[PDB]
Amino acid sequence: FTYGKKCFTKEEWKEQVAKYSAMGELYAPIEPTLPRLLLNYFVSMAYEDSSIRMAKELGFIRNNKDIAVFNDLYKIKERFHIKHLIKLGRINEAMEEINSIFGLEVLEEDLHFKLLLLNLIEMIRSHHQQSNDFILNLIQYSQNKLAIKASSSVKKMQELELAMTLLLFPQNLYSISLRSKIADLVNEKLLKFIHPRIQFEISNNNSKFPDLLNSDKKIITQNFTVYNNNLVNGSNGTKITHISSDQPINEKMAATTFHNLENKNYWNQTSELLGLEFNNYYSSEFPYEPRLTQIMKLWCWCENQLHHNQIGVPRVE
Amino acid sequence: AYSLENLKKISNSLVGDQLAKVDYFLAPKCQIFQCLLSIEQSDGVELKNAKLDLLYTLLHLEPQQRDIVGTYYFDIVSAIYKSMSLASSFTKNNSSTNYKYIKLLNLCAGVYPNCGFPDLQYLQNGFIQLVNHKFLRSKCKIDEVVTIIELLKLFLLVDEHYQDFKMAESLEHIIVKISSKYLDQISLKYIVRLPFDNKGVDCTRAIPKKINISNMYDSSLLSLALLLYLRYHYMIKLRNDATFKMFVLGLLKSNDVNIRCVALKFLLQPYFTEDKKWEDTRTLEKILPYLVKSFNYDPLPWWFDPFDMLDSLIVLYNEITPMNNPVLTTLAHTNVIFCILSRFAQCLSLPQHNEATLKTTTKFIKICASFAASDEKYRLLLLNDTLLLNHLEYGLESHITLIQDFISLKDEIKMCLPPIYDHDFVAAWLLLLKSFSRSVSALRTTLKRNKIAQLLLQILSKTYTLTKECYFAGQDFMKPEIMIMGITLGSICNFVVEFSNL
Amino acid sequence: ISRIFSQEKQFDNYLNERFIFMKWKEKFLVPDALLASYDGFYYIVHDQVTGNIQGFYYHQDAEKFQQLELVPSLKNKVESSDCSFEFA
Amino acid sequence: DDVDREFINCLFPSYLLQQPVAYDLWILYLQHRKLFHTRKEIWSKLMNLGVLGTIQVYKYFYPDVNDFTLRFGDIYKILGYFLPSRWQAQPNNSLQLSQDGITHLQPNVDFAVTWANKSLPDNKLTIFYYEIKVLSVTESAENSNIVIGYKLVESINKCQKYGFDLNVFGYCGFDGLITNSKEYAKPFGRDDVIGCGINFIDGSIFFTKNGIHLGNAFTDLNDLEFVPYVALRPGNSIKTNFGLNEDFVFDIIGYQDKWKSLAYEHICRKFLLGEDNRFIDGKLVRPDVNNINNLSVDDGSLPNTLNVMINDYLIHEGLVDVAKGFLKDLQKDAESKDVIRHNERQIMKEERMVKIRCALENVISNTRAMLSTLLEYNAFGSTNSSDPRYYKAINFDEDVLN
Repeated sequence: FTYGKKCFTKEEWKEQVAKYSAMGELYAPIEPTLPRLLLNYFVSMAYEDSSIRMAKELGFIRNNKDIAVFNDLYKIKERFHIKHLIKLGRINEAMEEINSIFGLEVLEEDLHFKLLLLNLIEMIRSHHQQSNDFILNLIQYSQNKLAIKASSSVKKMQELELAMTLLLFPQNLYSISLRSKIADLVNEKLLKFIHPRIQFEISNNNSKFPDLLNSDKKIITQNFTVYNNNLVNGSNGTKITHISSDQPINEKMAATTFHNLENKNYWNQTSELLGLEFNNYYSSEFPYEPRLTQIMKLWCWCENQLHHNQIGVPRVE
Repeated sequence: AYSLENLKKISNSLVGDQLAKVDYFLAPKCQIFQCLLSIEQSDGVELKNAKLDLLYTLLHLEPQQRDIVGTYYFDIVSAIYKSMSLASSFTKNNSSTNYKYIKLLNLCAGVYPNCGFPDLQYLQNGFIQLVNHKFLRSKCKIDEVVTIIELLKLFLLVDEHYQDFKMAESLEHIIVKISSKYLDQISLKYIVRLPFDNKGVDCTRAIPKKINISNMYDSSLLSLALLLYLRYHYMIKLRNDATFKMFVLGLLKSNDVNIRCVALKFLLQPYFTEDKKWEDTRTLEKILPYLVKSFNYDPLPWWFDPFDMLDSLIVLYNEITPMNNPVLTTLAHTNVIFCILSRFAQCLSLPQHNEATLKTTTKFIKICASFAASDEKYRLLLLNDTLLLNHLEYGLESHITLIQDFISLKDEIKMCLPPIYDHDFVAAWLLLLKSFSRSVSALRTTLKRNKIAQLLLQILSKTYTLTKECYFAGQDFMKPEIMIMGITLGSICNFVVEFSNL
Repeated sequence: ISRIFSQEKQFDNYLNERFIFMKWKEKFLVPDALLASYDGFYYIVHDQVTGNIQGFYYHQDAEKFQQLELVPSLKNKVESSDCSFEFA
Repeated sequence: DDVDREFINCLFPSYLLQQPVAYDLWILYLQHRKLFHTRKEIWSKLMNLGVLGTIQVYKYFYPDVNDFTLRFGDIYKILGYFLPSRWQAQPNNSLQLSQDGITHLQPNVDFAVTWANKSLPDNKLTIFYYEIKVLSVTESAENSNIVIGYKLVESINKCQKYGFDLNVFGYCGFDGLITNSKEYAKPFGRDDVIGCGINFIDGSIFFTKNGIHLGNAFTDLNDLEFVPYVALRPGNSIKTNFGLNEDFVFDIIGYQDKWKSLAYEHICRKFLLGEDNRFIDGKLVRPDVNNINNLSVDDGSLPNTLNVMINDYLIHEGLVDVAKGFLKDLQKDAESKDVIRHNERQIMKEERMVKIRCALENVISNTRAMLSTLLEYNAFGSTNSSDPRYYKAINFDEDVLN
């Protein structure tokens, strides 16, 4: 077995790498954007000392007041504390600082179920590892704190049922990586929540600090939008569908006032009921992750796609 | 006696869970509500913020939970509108208390939109002073900006002379201040068929490139301010400037849905208000593909309905020039009308229905009746289907049975009463019946059925005896009935012409 | 064929011309539609000043050039009164 | 600087500059950069050289911002362009074309057929699009004897007699029906902008009418070469837009943005690599496995390898204090212990070497190189030759690094 389409040796691969490196340098064998990517990785992962030292070396931090202003802007210490408490198992304290520092709007408007479930698993593991009253309290907490959230969705009820079935005993749910995954999702949500304040304080207050999440050239949106094509457009043809039912609709069922918003999203629900899945992941959800992880994802994907298509390339050593 | 730490602990313990605040409402521990509603002017700012935060957290209830609680929730909402006097001291308070107060007012107007708000004028004056003194002079903080955004959101929810002029001036100043930063991204390379001038821009179907507002607060402020400016400015410029028209035409291709929708609302307003504006069909041809694309977006704002705007344009061109409709001809060539009719036939054949499906079907029936109001082609194309008239008779029969059932139980019920749930459905069906009856061939061949005539007469008699007998139900119950009487009499006066068989 | 259409493109308003050309087609039966020898159509010329109608009847599987030659029907009262109707 | 950017946006189409083909256009501009070297001066210089003038004048829109705030408040032959830019003149003199070859095209009954200047390479670009506009009609108003589309490059008399042959993928205006068909669309008449485009991700040919996307006509058309093609009966004429002079009607940029976002969603949503283990006897050998790279976020191997590379880069650049801070932060966060020990050994070795007197950039450069190598060798999508090819939608330097 050998590669059929092409088999690069070292010299011609180095020639191609040098050619495209020259192209990237003219666009920008060194990359001028790597320190900025490192600073973005340090800040976005909530590392205290390395981010301050990198910002000092790159020429932004000059005083202790500037250190305080930077840590206030990007909220590195608070986010690191929340991530540490989520990973350790002090979940209630984690929502306590989330509601205290960041406001209550973060929790009132998908990670609340995850935090409650992780608290339930931690409490069950603490009860099992180290009897009627405690079990009754755990059952009451499970049936009261997350009843509506589990009854709202089918996958929510399935996850709650799986956790309850695993509770009555003496691997992913018992794994410690789930806490780190929930902490990373919480950190990404927190950064996405506080991005507009950073934008306003950079722009209006004329701060010398940069915007590490989004450059001024690219576009970004606060909201998430799904574009559903083949719904109302001209890409269907010049044919007309006919009615295929003869059953009636009713059988298958000085003071200032304000508008009534009851049943104003009828069209979205109906169209949900009535090369695909176009949305705006690039401009709403892509820029709120560490960029170096995206680059390694691209590198692994490209390596596997080249290995699949019978093309042999030397790897990085 | 409740302190700051106690209120902080109560606020921390009530996040997420909805049963605990229901317990707080139901229990006789509700004396805190009095402390929650006695906002003294001498109270501390931290205490005021904690009280407003607890008031916001307690009223954030699911509709099932607010159905469990009952009239006490609405009593607390009404007492919030009547007891607290933070609106009179709007200019005296700091920005955080004002922001939390307007947020609470937004929640209260969202849950209980019927009772009156007696302090709108103070809020309007505070908004005018806040945008004239702090925002326009680049002397605004974060909290003041979010307070302005919340005030714009609250002012958009009002149903509805010098204060109107002041509001129009302030909104125009906001639009001019925000839009002047991104005015340099307008770029269009065109050809005039007869160099740095702007002559002949309104002769091509092309529009300038996508204009993106990077700042999110600026985009929100521009969208809300331009919507209220559209509400205001005809009573009292920016419409006639070519540069602003090109700016909005470039804003049509943006990424934010709110920006695209407010641009569509801005560009299509002169067609319904200005005189001799409907002759400008090139602008209509430039605009319409983006409206068709605006049908296809999943999160849509509450102030934008593409069905209403498309129906309004078609009805306008049917009323002005009955023999020539530009919208129908430019939608027929581009395969859109066949998609609309197919979606109508799919909506009429759903196996399971709810209120949302009824509203969607009602909008489809209205737009299909607007298709055939002045064209025989779409009239015969709609009457080619043999199952439409059966569904029309089914809807009329359903309304007759509902009205008769309400009449038969007038003694037990006997005052605000909700209207019958399918008044819009029947009104749209009668609009189709009238549009179909406007042609002689359909009156002599297809609409020959006696069932339609007897159903129309039954609807007329039942509605008249409703207005004669059950007048205790209020005006909200009777206005759709009188509208139904008018539309049924229009259909009847179409069927009673001499050369019709009925 | 192209010449007559090219010359037709510069004509004036057709309602201001004395003669009106049109086509007639029978749709169905008048007393009862349900209870077909009208598959052709009429080429009709109408003169407005004297108000009379001439024409031909065309069908592929029929005889050709059948004439019409209509005239207005005189009434028994020179004084005339007007009724009206309007589709709503 | 900004002058080069202004010139390259004023010379080339905007949607072509957001694809991975933009590297070739940048190289072409920089080779002949001596000809050219606040945008009003640049536009005036480009008009003096000539990009904004013909004979119909090539106008340009320039806003007035200060007044608004006051009242209220052939060069393409020289460069080396390799994409279609004009119609080709037939040697038999059966057509009337303008000097620029795009503004007018009128035949001088049999169809007069012609194709474009150049062909479209399969392995170089993602989306191509061009528009025509009917200027005159020789029947009904909404009925024109024009066939417009693409033609396979390896019958001409058959094209002149009938309008099309078996190798033409196009749209016919006399019946509103595609060539080798079906209810697809409707006939177009006078003053109608009809656009034709090809998508090399999924490999489909689509048509647009007055800014409305009419759907995909032909599918599964990858690994092929196409040329624009038009056939006209005498009496009617078209005006062609390839994007170089004026702005399009469609909004093809939104189409490209949607496909790029879909591709980005599909892709992005021990701890030492060592030497290459597949070098035996000096040649590469294929392992009998499914993948060669088995790193993932969910297993923690990818962050560990990334942290090792970051530490090695920081030490290699002479930033030992920053590496010490990163190691301290990694200790504070806590196979991570092995990463901690390896990093600590690296700072100890660097301190020993400094007392006695990379891999990240390789990852970036190799990522760009393998993206381009995937692009130019026509790789399959996932398994079959009909799946979409998402690597065509990635501009690595303009969408990831900046």
